[PDB]
Amino acid sequence: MPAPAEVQAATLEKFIQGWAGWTPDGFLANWSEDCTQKTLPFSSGVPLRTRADTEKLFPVLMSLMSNFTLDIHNVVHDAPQGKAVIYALTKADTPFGPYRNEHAIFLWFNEIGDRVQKIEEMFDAVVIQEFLPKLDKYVA
Amino acid sequence: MPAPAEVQAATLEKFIQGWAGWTPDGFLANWSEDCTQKTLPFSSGVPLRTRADTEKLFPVLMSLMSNFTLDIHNVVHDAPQGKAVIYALTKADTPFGPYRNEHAIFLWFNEIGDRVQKIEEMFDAVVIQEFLPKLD
Ligand SMILES: COC(=O)c1c(O)c(C)cc(O)c1C(=O)c1c(O)cccc1O
Repeated sequence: MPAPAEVQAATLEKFIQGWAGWTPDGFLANWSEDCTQKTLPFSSGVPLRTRADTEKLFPVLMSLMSNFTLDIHNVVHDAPQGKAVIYALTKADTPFGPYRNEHAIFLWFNEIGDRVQKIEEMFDAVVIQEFLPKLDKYVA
Repeated sequence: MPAPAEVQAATLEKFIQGWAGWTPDGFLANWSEDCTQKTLPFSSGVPLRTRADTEKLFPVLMSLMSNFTLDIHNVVHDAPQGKAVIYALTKADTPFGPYRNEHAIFLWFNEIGDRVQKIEEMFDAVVIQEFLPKLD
């Protein structure tokens, strides 16, 4: 069975606050140790990211985006299924100009309800898929 | 104050059936009179579609895509808020070959709970954003 609705809702709130706080350890504190992220659409074939993969990504990214803002546009919470969706808009400044993105992010809670266990995320993945490998993989 | 969960759930199911049926009348049966569709992300600036816009548009669009199949990957229903999200994968055939799309569809039910009153949809919008304008 899913966790109590009230706990799931609190975890959804904390997940958003950890995202808004724009620190690696603050945001990932709300991910379970086994949590995965999957970029949507499936047709893009972007490989699943483990928690470890996201731990390598988020430091250099979050550093590159200054004045990060997170605006929550829609939250849909299905407590009987232990699932939720957020629609969010993000903005930041970068050395190359302003950054904007929007995210339809599907969440599943763990059984206790105090972590997110699975993430599927429809968003513009160009920075992750195209930019980071250049300034990260090849340079190092 | 939203309708009972089972009333909303019946409308959600009807909405999905009307989509899967791939007919304009069947799909629009579950729209409220004032229901609008809005393409996401907002940054794309794709204009809202009214119910009337959709009545005009969907006959030609569904005629272009044959053998339409709808795969429901995820449904998230928030009965206390009268909201739901569907993630769906669509497949069809066209003369230019096979067709695929994927949709994160956000739904709001009307207060009575028997219709969808608002839709915001993140999907690959190239047909409505590139094709139709060029066509006109
Ligand atoms: C005729 O299309 C619909 O019935 C339709 C639809 O029912 C839903 C629920 C979402 C859509 O985005 C569309 C659509 O407009 C569409 C499509 O499904 C495929 C390609 C281009 C499109 O514009």
